[PDB]
Amino acid sequence: MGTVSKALTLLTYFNHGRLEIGLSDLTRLSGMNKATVYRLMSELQEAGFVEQVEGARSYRLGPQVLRLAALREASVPILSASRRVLRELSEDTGETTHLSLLQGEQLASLSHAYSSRNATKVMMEDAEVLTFHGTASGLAVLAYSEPSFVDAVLAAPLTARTPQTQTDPAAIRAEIAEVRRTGLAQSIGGFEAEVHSHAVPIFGPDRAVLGALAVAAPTSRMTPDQKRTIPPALRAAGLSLTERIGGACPPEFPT
Amino acid sequence: GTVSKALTLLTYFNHGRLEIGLSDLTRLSGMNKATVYRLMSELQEAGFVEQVEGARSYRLGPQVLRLAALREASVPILSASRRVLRELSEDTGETTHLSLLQGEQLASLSHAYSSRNATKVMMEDAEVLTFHGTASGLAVLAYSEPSFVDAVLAAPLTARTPQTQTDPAAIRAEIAEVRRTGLAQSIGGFEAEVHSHAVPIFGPDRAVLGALAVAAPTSRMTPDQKRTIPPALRAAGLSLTERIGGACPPEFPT
Repeated sequence: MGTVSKALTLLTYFNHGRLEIGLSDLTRLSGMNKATVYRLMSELQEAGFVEQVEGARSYRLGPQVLRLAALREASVPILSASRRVLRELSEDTGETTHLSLLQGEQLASLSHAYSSRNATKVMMEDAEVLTFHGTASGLAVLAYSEPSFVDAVLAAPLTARTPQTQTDPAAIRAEIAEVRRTGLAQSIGGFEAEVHSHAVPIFGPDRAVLGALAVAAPTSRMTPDQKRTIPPALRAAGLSLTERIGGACPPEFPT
Repeated sequence: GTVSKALTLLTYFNHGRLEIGLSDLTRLSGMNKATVYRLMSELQEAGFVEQVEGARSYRLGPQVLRLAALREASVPILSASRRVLRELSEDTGETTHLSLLQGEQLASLSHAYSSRNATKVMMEDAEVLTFHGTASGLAVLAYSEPSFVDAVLAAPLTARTPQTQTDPAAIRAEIAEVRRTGLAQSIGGFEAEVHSHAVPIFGPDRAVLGALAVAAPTSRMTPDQKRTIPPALRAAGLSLTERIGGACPPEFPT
């Protein structure tokens, strides 16, 4: 509760829905005196963290965070941040976990972890391309993608990798709506037969969907206890990863 | 101030120093170990710094990423540069980069590579450019306040390469030529055998906020490239300035 902590708390009130805040609104949101808020915001301004907007005593974020964000990206890339998340989730669920990222117009699994617990596991290879309609990861990404991107993906004929793969675009749109609503996607043998997957979307600093964090398990191990333990563990790990990359969830995502 | 002191500690991080120990940070800042430790723990609690996985060293925290995204939602300069950089690199066949004023320093924060040649000028984002040794630096000084130019030129100028111009009178002469033509050129002042062209980028208040540049090897600076790079770069620079709601001052030729 020191002066450095107080100043940095003021920055937390800025979000994509509130990019400019006036001195009076900052005073009301923070609970601090106007003079305290003014003094602290002046100190943040001299450091280039905040700046006064031309019209009235309003503040917006400053340009000196840009250099620091570039160094943070260099220090911890998304796949480096995923290593601990994937390791911990694999240990908690006893199943294979993987992070897939949007690489242009496709979704590619780029990092994974195996659990120590079971000898029979869902095996992966990095740079494996996942379908948008046949994987939980793909459905999680599609559900938070632009309507035009979803339209493009569903206009193109949908390949049936397995006899269980969803080929009906109306059925995929129905599933998308359920994932949008609950913030979690499930898929049983749409990419690989006898694999039950759970996935949550990963959002970047700009609130756009980056990819998905998933738990791949054999159908034979999808017990009532696992069906109820995997979703809270995966949701928590997804939010933890989003935090390690400075991501922000869109309003349409339930928390 | 304690806020300003804490944020000065973050300035010691650069692409060559992404991890710093408490002792090295004490050495670099000039503050007592206990002061550095208290300030860094306050930054750590806020997510601005964090302890490096295995080591007992410090690195930058994820909070700066969240704040840069909000800054970019307010002033979409690096997001707008992506398309401009890509197109200019394709047109010139050379590496293009946008550098922005980060307080008192000029940092390269976005770049693009051309697919044309296998050999190119390679970069890293957050690289600090000299005001006297780069075309980008000269473009920014030429449209900076006389007091800022005076400060930069009063401090002795380091020679990064044997070609770096270290005479302040010669730099002032070059600044005047950039102010007159709206474009800066520098041959091997930052990196040997690199010929770069740069134009200033302006904000809504008509103050320079950085520079857009084309970095090429000297061996590829042909008469045709010497003719083609300046019109293409000037156009790309104007395009970027207007996208961020910027305006050129009267002293800038169009």
